[PDB]
Amino acid sequence: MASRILLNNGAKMPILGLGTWKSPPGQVTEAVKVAIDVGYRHIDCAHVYQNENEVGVAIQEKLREQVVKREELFIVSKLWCTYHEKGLVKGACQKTLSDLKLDYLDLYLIHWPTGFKPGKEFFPLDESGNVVPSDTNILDTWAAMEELVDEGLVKAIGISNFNHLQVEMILNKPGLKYKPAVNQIECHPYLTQEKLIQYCQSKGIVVTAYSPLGSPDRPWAKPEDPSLLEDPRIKAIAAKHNKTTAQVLIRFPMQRNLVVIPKSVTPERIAENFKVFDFELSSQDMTTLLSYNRNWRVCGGLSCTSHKDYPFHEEF
Ligand SMILES: NC(=O)c1ccc[n+]([C@@H]2O[C@H](COP(=O)([O-])OP(=O)(O)OC[C@H]3O[C@@H](n4cnc5c(N)ncnc54)[C@H](OP(=O)(O)O)[C@@H]3O)[C@@H](O)[C@H]2O)c1
Ligand SMILES: O=C(O)COc1cc(F)ccc1C(=O)NCc1cccc(C(=O)O)c1
Repeated sequence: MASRILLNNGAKMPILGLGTWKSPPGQVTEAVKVAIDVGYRHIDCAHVYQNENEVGVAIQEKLREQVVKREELFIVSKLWCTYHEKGLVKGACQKTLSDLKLDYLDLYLIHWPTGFKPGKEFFPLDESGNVVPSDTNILDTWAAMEELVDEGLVKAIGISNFNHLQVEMILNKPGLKYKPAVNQIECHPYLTQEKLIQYCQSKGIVVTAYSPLGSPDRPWAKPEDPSLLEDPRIKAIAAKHNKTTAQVLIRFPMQRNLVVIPKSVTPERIAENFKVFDFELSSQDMTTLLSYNRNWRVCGGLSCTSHKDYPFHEEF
């Protein structure tokens, strides 16, 4: 299978990337160095993850060592919710660029459709515990993202955790200058996303699947939650193909024309997770994996359910 997918800005994006949410700052530099050494060319980042400086150390070393050229890397970051105001977007992007040791991003995403009050706190709260929203809507934030393209800071812009009506709002924006290149959403066999994926693909928007392994290290995991990596039905498909369960979970979105961004800081797993271009799931395997959908979300945003732009009230 081909290693890159063509975006609607004319650039090619590697279909496998390394995730970095929860990667400890003291381990992520080595993780990214290992990833680049074993073939990864796409790193998924975000300011809210609090480790972009350390990710950047790895990128810069591998560029200095000439393991890769900058044009061969595809670096993604995301605008956090407290920076949706038009006057804050450029500085937020520039802080990410500074931290990552880059003079452009390949892709910059609106991390969530919900804007929050600016300030030091990433989740500003009222005295009763509700997140304090911003009054800047998604269309004005989108225009600010378009400016970043026109200033050379980013090669592509996109969105993340946008439902289909929110994607449609961007596509129908008066005076839209650049369509979103990507919508990055949670997707795995327990949250298969058929409706939202087909909508985005039908509009030429590439979908990136996050938490493809079910995020076993998510900080809010409960024992009662379903576990993809331990699901005997998925293990059986992996055994049949002589691959690991993680390798099946990574190959699955690839065969749906998605980009996928598994996270690891474990060198052996970083290498394992990349060895997914040497086998094929059958159509029956794919339909079987799709059948496991239960609309289960790692990232449910349960604390933002009253925000006017909360994405997960709508069916898709
Ligand atoms: N846009 C958004 O709102 C958003 C939200 C969530 C995630 N994301 C992005 O998507 C990335 C991936 O999602 P995620 O971090 O939630 O979780 P994930 O990639 O589904 O799972 C990561 C977990 O799986 C473990 N793991 C990795 N490879 C493994 C393997 N081969 N065998 C067994 N365990 C393995 C990792 O352990 P070790 O690290 O200890 O090896 C870690 O605990 C994030 O890091 C972030 O970049 C974006
Ligand atoms: O967001 C990610 O990439 C991974 O999760 C996180 C990572 C962090 F470093 C810090 C917080 C989160 C988090 O709570 N996300 C969920 C979230 C965030 C903002 C709004 C909504 C909403 O439902 O509107 C939902």
